[PDB]
Amino acid sequence: NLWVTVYYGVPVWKDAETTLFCASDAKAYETKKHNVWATHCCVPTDPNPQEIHLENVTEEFNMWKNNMVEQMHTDIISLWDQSLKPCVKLTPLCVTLQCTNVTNNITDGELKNCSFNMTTELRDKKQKVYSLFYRLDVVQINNKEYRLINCNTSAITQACPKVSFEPIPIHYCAPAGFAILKCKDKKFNGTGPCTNVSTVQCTHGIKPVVSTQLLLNGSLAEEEVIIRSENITNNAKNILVQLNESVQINCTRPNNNTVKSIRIGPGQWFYYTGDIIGDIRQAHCNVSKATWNETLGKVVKQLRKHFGNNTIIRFANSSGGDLEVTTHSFNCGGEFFYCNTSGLFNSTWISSNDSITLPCRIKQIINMWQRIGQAMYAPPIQGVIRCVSNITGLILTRDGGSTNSTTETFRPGGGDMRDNWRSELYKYKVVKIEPLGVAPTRCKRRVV
Amino acid sequence: NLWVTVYYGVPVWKDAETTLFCASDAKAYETKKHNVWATHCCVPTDPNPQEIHLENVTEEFNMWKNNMVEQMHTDIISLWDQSLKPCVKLTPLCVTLQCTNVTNNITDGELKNCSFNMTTELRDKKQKVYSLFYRLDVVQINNKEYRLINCNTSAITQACPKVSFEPIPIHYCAPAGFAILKCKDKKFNGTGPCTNVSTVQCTHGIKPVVSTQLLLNGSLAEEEVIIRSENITNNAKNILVQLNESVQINCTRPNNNTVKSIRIGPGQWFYYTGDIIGDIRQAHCNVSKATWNETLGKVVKQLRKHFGNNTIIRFANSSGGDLEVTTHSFNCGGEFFYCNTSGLFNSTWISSNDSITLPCRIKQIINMWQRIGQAMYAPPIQGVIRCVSNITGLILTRDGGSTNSTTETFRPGGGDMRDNWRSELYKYKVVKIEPLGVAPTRCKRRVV
Amino acid sequence: NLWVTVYYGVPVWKDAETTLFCASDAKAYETKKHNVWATHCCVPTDPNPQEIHLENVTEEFNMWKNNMVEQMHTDIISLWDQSLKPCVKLTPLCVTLQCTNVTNNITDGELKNCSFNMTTELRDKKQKVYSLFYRLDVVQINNKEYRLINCNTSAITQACPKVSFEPIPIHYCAPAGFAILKCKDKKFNGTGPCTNVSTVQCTHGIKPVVSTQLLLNGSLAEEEVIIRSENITNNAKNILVQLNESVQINCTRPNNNTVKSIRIGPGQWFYYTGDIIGDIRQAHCNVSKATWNETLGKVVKQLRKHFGNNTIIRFANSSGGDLEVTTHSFNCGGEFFYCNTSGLFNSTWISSNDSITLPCRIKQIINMWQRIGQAMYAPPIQGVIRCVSNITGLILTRDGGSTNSTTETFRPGGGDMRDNWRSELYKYKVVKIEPLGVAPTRCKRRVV
Amino acid sequence: LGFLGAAGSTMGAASMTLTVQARNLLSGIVQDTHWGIKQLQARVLAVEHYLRDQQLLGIWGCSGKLICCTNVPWNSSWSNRNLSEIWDNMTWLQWDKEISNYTQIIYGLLEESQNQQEKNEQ
Amino acid sequence: LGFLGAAGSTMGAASMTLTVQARNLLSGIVQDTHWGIKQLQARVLAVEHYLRDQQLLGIWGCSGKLICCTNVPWNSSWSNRNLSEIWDNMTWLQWDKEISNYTQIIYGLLEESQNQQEKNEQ
Amino acid sequence: LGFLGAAGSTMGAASMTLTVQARNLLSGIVQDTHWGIKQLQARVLAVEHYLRDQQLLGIWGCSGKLICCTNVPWNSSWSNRNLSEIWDNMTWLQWDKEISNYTQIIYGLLEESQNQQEKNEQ
Ligand SMILES: *[C@@H]1O[C@H](CO)[C@@H](O[C@@H]2O[C@H](CO)[C@@H](O[C@@H]3O[C@H](CO[C@H]4O[C@H](CO)[C@@H](O)[C@H](O)[C@@H]4O)[C@@H](O)[C@H](O[C@H]4O[C@H](CO)[C@@H](O)[C@H](O)[C@@H]4O)[C@@H]3O)[C@H](O)[C@H]2NC(C)=O)[C@H](O)[C@H]1NC(C)=O
Ligand SMILES: *[C@@H]1O[C@H](CO)[C@@H](O[C@@H]2O[C@H](CO)[C@@H](O[C@@H]3O[C@H](CO[C@H]4O[C@H](CO)[C@@H](O)[C@H](O)[C@@H]4O)[C@@H](O)[C@H](O[C@H]4O[C@H](CO)[C@@H](O)[C@H](O)[C@@H]4O)[C@@H]3O)[C@H](O)[C@H]2NC(C)=O)[C@H](O)[C@H]1NC(C)=O
Ligand SMILES: *[C@@H]1O[C@H](CO)[C@@H](O[C@@H]2O[C@H](CO)[C@@H](O[C@@H]3O[C@H](CO[C@H]4O[C@H](CO)[C@@H](O)[C@H](O)[C@@H]4O)[C@@H](O)[C@H](O[C@H]4O[C@H](CO)[C@@H](O)[C@H](O)[C@@H]4O)[C@@H]3O)[C@H](O)[C@H]2NC(C)=O)[C@H](O)[C@H]1NC(C)=O
Ligand SMILES: *[C@@H]1O[C@H](CO)[C@@H](O[C@@H]2O[C@H](CO)[C@@H](O)[C@H](O)[C@H]2NC(C)=O)[C@H](O)[C@H]1NC(C)=O
Ligand SMILES: *[C@@H]1O[C@H](CO)[C@@H](O[C@@H]2O[C@H](CO)[C@@H](O)[C@H](O)[C@H]2NC(C)=O)[C@H](O)[C@H]1NC(C)=O
Ligand SMILES: *[C@@H]1O[C@H](CO)[C@@H](O[C@@H]2O[C@H](CO)[C@@H](O)[C@H](O)[C@H]2NC(C)=O)[C@H](O)[C@H]1NC(C)=O
Ligand SMILES: *[C@@H]1O[C@H](CO)[C@@H](O)[C@H](O)[C@H]1NC(C)=O
Ligand SMILES: *[C@@H]1O[C@H](CO)[C@@H](O)[C@H](O)[C@H]1NC(C)=O
Ligand SMILES: *[C@@H]1O[C@H](CO)[C@@H](O)[C@H](O)[C@H]1NC(C)=O
Ligand SMILES: *[C@@H]1O[C@H](CO)[C@@H](O)[C@H](O)[C@H]1NC(C)=O
Ligand SMILES: *[C@@H]1O[C@H](CO)[C@@H](O)[C@H](O)[C@H]1NC(C)=O
Repeated sequence: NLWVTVYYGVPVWKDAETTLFCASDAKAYETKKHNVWATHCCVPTDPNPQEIHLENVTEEFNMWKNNMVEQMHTDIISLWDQSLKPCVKLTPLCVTLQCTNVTNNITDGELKNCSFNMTTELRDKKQKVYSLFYRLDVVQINNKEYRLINCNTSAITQACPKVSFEPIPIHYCAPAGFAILKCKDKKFNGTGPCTNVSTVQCTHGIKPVVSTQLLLNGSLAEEEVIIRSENITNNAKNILVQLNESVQINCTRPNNNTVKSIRIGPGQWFYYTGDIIGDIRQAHCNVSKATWNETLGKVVKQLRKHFGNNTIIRFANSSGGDLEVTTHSFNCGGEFFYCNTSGLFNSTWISSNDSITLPCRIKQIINMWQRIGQAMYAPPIQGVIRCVSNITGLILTRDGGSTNSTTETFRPGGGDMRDNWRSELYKYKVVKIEPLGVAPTRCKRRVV
Repeated sequence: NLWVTVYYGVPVWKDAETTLFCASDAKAYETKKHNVWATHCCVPTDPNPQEIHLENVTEEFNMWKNNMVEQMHTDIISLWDQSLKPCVKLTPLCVTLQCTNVTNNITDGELKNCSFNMTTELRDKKQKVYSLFYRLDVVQINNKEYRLINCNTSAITQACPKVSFEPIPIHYCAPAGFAILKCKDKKFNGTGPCTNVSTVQCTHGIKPVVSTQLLLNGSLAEEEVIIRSENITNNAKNILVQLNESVQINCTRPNNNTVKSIRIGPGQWFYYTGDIIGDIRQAHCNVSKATWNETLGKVVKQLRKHFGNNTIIRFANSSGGDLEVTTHSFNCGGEFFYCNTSGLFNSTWISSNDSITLPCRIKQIINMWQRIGQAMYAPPIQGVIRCVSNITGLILTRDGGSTNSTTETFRPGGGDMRDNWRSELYKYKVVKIEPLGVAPTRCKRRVV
Repeated sequence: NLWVTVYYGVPVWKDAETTLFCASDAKAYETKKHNVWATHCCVPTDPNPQEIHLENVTEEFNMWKNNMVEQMHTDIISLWDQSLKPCVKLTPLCVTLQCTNVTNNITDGELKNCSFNMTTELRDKKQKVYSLFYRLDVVQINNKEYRLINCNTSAITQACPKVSFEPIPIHYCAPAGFAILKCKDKKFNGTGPCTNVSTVQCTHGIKPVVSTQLLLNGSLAEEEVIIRSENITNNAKNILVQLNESVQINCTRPNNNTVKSIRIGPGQWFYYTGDIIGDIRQAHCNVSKATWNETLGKVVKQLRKHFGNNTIIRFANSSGGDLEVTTHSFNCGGEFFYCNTSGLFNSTWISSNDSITLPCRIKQIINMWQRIGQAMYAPPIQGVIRCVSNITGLILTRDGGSTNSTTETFRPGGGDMRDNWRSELYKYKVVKIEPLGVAPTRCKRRVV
Repeated sequence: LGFLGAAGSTMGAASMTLTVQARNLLSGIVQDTHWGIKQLQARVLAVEHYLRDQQLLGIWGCSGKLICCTNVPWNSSWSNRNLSEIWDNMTWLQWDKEISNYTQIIYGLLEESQNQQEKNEQ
Repeated sequence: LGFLGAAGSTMGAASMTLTVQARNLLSGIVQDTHWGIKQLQARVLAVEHYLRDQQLLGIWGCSGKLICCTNVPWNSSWSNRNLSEIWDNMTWLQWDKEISNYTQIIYGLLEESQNQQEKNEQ
Repeated sequence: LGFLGAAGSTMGAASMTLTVQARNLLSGIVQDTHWGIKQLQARVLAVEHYLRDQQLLGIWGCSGKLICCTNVPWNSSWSNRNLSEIWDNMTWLQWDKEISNYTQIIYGLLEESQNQQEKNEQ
């Protein structure tokens, strides 16, 4: 007595993977800021991004299988490489160097004073160039003989000095036929059902900040510190900790540099460090002590909800590996800092700022995203650099190998950039709209 | 008593911007002429381009806001750069040169006899190359020391000698969903209504001639000389003058050259000027005097319609700037001429040919479209070059700063290539077809 | 009394040209084999490629006008060039060489022992490199002076040593809207009607084997040897002979090489021949004599069906030209062999294996597809190479110039790679589906 | 009269050639290096426009017709012009300008009316 | 209620907004360097999905309707749920899951029924 | 019989599978480096062909049917073959060849007849 009735425009959906649009929200002018995040992502945002609450809709989310993470990862790497494509190559720098130690009021053999025969715009002429290098970029060959560290492995290019990499918020938007579901559950831990779901065509803006060990300038958790992981008991997985408060970090590169430049080919401008005005000081970052102490105490209180309130939680520094992994790596003013975070993790919890200072190292030859291949040369920045960042979260790992002593050890591990995007994208899922479907009705087609 | 009736296929349109197709009209064989204007633009034309007159249709045009100008500009630059992409680079020429003056029957230190150590196909061997250069391409470094002028700024590449840049007429065609409206009003001045409008799918063919100050080989006005500008009273705007007659210009490069070539790498053929057979003569262009005199007298008669018939109009030469702006620049037989047009503008109008000769300079290193960047090296052409061009128009500017003395001054200014395309494209506008619409009718849908 | 009735979804088609999809059939892992035929062609095949027999359908085929041949040709060349695009350039090898003869137990001045000043990762350092070359890759300049043969013509690049070019079967599949018709007539000679036709969405897999004169590893004819040509009587056309049996050929490069490598730039690894362990032996290929003799006897029996059974058929070797044409060229283990096939064609037919050995030459600098342009450098392979191939067919040409003596001469000519793809693709044709059409019916539309 | 031949005709007469324009919307059927990407984008865009208009005719119940009547009454606020001037003196170009601020109103009314009709048909 | 505003509504009520979703399938109408190729691919794909669904409605005889009845009877093996629960308590999201293994069955039946009807109409 | 299974069948019998071919025209739904641009072009082209044919069915008044009758009479100049041979002995492949010079004539007649019908329906 019932027949099939076909309905079109039915509000249902299925999990799907697709390509999202990149929108800038007009925070920068492509032609005035020359910001790589403004160019390419030139699509404007919706000035009135009306969100639609879905009443009585329950949906499941999984941040660890969320395809948006891969999409962000691929697009960032591509943007970066495209941005450096037209810049001056520095392969003429793979020459031997004659180097000595800096003749200044220095306390820590961090800086090398090197000279070399560099090319000029004419093939018949060479020029003597004198510059300072940080020791991490320069290695020995055998008034001593040195070469740049990248020369036995890959080509090195100069970042264009006119191009900014400063992140701006980026909004991702669904292509027509797709929609983005946002989970508003304040306690959402990255997986399972969420009963507070709304639909948007675009995500909020996320700044593509690269920061390895500590999550900087991200969003904050509301109400409580939230600890999320793929598997609580798997010591091979990272733990992403989102704070509900922020910690300010003051990072400085105090040496006042004079930046010099030469032509090394036909319009091929090369920038170098010149020399240092004043005395020599070590780069470093400052965190208020009380703030840091409370921050971890809160993290411990929450970790205990997974391991037991009768447990002991200790923090320790990096276990070992390359600086890109063991130190806190971030971009501050165009400069690349590698800070010694061991000063932050020397504490155990059991049942007038006095800021902690982390010494930092500086590198000019940068291998992005743990790739073996071309290196980027970061030109020096004229003057002195200072910035203040917000720690909004941490990446922790456990050693494992536990004998159930309850004395578990956590370290500032991880280092895989996908996790620093996952930490924001966890709120969103993308689905495909499936408008066609059927249901029984007490209706039959007129018979013909 | 009236209801909405929906009609589809309604013959209406709106102003729009889109991308046009490039059609060749088969004037050249891609594989026999190796003409850059034949390749890429390989779409054939309509052998029967039926035009449709629109009876009783009034439409407005604006040549100064016509998007087709930008489309032509972008496509020409791209074609040019793609065409040179696979050609031999001449960066090995940025070497010092030893130069003297030409040892010939020369009256005007125009030519430099230079020698240098050039590369060969093997890295272990160098060769001595002797060639002549025009002084405009060669500058001093400090038997005197010289370098090529581009070497402190940008890479230089050789135009492939096998590739022709000779313009052929190009037709632009609308993509489906769009149409081109052509204005036939004989007095159309570039803006406002036109009552004689027809629709075509393609424009007529326009030759993409590059000519700066004088408009060459374009179309002629009918009936009267037409003077068009964005703003008559704005001295910051150019005045485009379209003649209703033509002036023939005979341009010659009389020196008989022997062209030589060497390998400077693995199949990397380089061409150079060799030497000159016979005596040395200055490049120049000839215009009949009476013709030129009448040509400007007609222009003055028409300029007075905007400034007053009681005014005084004087012509003067270029105000200053680079040769690419101050001289008349054009491509004649592959060679690049920079002619001194001051000989054409030394006259004031108030209430047996005796041809005027304009001396010309020759350059081999060419910076197209006022860009700072890569330069094109124009290889020399074996023998002697002569061509005859049609002046079909002029670009004039006013000095302004007038005190209403009525003695207004006009100069052969401008130099922005977009204007030399605007001068032909002014007849066409592109619109989008909007086939769907409604109107009241005394008809109601059968009620169900 | 009849009216037009319109039918949609009508099973008819027309000859058409389109683009086909490349499917791998998962015979290799892109990431484990690094096979160029697995990457790019990553589309999976249909695990159940149901074929549809067309009952009572007669269709005409023409292998000589079959667009699939051109499609395969273009795609193979492109794949090859894309595959070599990221590899190390060897232009620093265009240096002079000092060479002597190999100091070993060699009987045939095939190998040259050369030394040269090669680049290093630093611009200030050079290194002495010693390597052996086959004489075909090295030419004289004037302890004797030599250069690589390609240096006066084009750039040379190194094939990436990690990349395999070993062919795997490739299936071509129609895009939606198109279908492929397969002819099953056992006697199909390449042209005219076929009454046994089925429709498939994909062709069977064809291995893209490059083999010039002899067709290797292809399919076999059933029942009889089939001789196909565009024109039997045109001596300017090739004759493709498909065997209904196979001949095994054992090809070896017996010299045991030690392969060495150096950096010649920043990660720019270069491979060279090092030296030879043991004595020196000539590369060669073995074919059983009886098998070869029967193979040609069968070919003759069939050739006589076109020329007369009272004729005399003789086989002769190549008429002349470059090794790429006159010898049998193939890829065996990554190595490039040029074998002297004259040993196979020294016989006339009229009304304990004792294998025939063909001496072979080896080349490292390879010009693919008779193009003038970049050469590929085939790195040497560590150890000793042996492979066994299946001759599945031959390319023969006639001398022509006949005086009707009946003593016709056939040679292993041709050499155009398109023919070695045509030899497999002849079974397939692609057509466009034309679903819309009309027919008379005794039906009129309800009148309104 | 050919494509847009009726552009200057009055609305009544112009309706006689509606098939002329309809057939020129998919004419693109006859018509890497960026030259290729630009042409491909143009083709995709033409398809999208065709479908957007066809979808609206679908939504309004006129998918199969060049001319269709609906159940939505005409508002004098859109136009109070004499019906005879609209069909005999006015052209479609003029008309589109005359009621240009109402297209989105009329379309919304058409969407609602058709949806109500289908609700009732079930 | 806006796009997908009815997603949590029961099936009966949800049908009141079918035009809301239909109009958001071709919204791409408002929306070389590989950034360009990716966007172009997305646009083409959206068109292909639209057409595939529209073709099925065509094949089943419902090309011009948001809601249409057919001649294919409902199987209790698909669902034996009370008709009133289906329209008043159940939502479309739940429903799709409930009968998800039958979509291809129902579609095959619709194709056959419509083809038979047309055969008989001739 | 499967796709084109009816290709050798006579016209009458062949009509029994019209849905088989119709569903294989948009099968592309299941199916920078120039490899990508070539595939994308193929997809766009398939869409354009689909729409061009669908538009004609629209124009002729047969948008929703696999089989439809019109008001245009059959010309003996196109074919004077016995109706029974046309449906029982002849195949569609043969038929297309038989009347191949008239497709554009028939289509023009269909366009005119449908436009006249709509004019009169208003
Ligand atoms: C977390 O977020 C904070 C901010 O919320 C980031 O810190 C900011 O970092 C940027 C870049 O390092 C700093 O901007 C720089 O400021 C320099 C000084 O500007 C002064 O004058 C302007 C005048 O209006 C004031 O607005 C400004 O506050 C200062 O008073 C500029 O000289 C720098 O310009 C450089 O880039 C431009 C780009 O085109 C070039 O043209 C210039 O020549 C030059 O190269 C730049 O503007 C900003 O001040 C910082 N904010 C604060 C509060 O310090 C953190 O870095 C971020 N954390 C992470 C990890 O990213
Ligand atoms: C305004 O328009 C005029 C023409 O209306 C242009 O002047 C023409 O310019 C072209 C190019 O500079 C000239 O063509 C050249 O002619 C040379 C001599 O050809 C003679 O023999 C042929 C045989 O059939 C005759 O047809 C011809 O009239 C002459 O008698 C050729 O040698 C040149 O060939 C070069 O290019 C080809 C391209 O592939 C190469 O293969 C050759 O090796 C060689 O490089 C060329 O054909 C043409 O003659 C000029 N016309 C006149 C009347 O002089 C103006 O230049 C144009 N104005 C502007 C500003 O562009
Ligand atoms: C006609 O078809 C025949 C086969 O039907 C082809 O001959 C084959 O050619 C391939 C390539 O030249 C040969 O494969 C090579 O074998 C070497 C030895 O492998 C031994 O051990 C494996 C272990 O499982 C056995 O399976 C195998 O049979 C042998 O016992 C390998 O070392 C070679 O590897 C190379 O390539 C890989 C690719 O990533 C690299 O990683 C390696 O480092 C190395 O470079 C390779 O596998 C194959 O054995 C041949 N078959 C026979 C029977 O000899 C003909 O060449 C073909 N004709 C033409 C003209 O193409
Ligand atoms: C790095 O080395 C350079 C080279 O010796 C030092 O520059 C020299 O400083 C002396 C000091 O009077 C001058 O007389 C020389 O002329 C300078 N050389 C040049 C090339 O200018 C430089 O000071 C050293 N820098 C540091 C920080 O040690
Ligand atoms: C440009 O300079 C070259 C180099 O000196 C001149 O060529 C020489 O001319 C003399 C004249 O007898 C010869 O003996 C030399 O052998 C020539 N040199 C070479 C390298 O061939 C050349 O004539 C000068 N050209 C001009 C125009 O001044
Ligand atoms: C190719 O030439 C090289 C260079 O002379 C030969 O290598 C030398 O062999 C002698 C033999 O005792 C050694 O003493 C030298 O030290 C070797 N030179 C180097 C650079 O190692 C090489 O043997 C020759 N190879 C052949 C096959 O003739
Ligand atoms: C700098 O001083 C340190 C002190 O131990 C020494 O090891 C190093 O070699 C010196 N480097 C140079 C370049 O003088
Ligand atoms: C340049 O090369 C010379 C070798 O001739 C060397 O002595 C000199 O130190 C080099 N210059 C520099 C600055 O290294
Ligand atoms: C050529 O002669 C002029 C004459 O003034 C002189 O200034 C110039 O330096 C000379 N140039 C060379 C290269 O001899
Ligand atoms: C090798 O020996 C042959 C023998 O004729 C001789 O011609 C050739 O020049 C020799 N080559 C070298 C490089 O010694
Ligand atoms: C390197 O160049 C020198 C010239 O200074 C030459 O004597 C030597 O033989 C070259 N080395 C080799 C291996 O050819």
